[PDB]
Amino acid sequence: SPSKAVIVPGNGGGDVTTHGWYGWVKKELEKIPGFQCLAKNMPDPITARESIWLPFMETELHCDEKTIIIGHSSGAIAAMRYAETHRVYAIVLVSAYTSDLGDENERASGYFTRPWQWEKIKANCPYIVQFGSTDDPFLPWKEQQEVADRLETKLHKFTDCGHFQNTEFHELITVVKSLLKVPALEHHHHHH
Repeated sequence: SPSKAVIVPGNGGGDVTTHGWYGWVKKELEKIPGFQCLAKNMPDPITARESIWLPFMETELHCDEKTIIIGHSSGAIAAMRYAETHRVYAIVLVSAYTSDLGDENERASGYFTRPWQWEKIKANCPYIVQFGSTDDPFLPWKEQQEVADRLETKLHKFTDCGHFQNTEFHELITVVKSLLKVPALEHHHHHH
């Protein structure tokens, strides 16, 4: 049973409470009786180092087996790596990808220095939902598709949402509410 949602933003100095759609979503989720939504500015906001973000997610955002982690861009990457070694109720990935995109700041994060442990993630997180747009100026659809295929995510594919940098996100609320009802699990494939 999920007790809270935690928002892990993409990299950048923007204050999480007033940048992008994080704040609006947090307020909408807080309208749900008995629910909570945590969103805090991340340590090392620019480079989003894995060695910094994951420990923060564990002790400061208290990401556990009763948490729905909503990760955006770098935050989606962080949630995926987090799920390789931690059990989580669900992860909602917004604008996920798989490589450093040949970008030095992405490489500096340390998230892409080795292959993705897809099966471990799939085993540690029963519900993986994904939002992605084919017109994302930052990411090649191929990589968003790779995440969808390897994690067998429930994909919400759009064509005009870019990198999801608007201020409201109703569809995300609908997803979180569906997760709170604990939907029936779909037939997936787990391997060694």
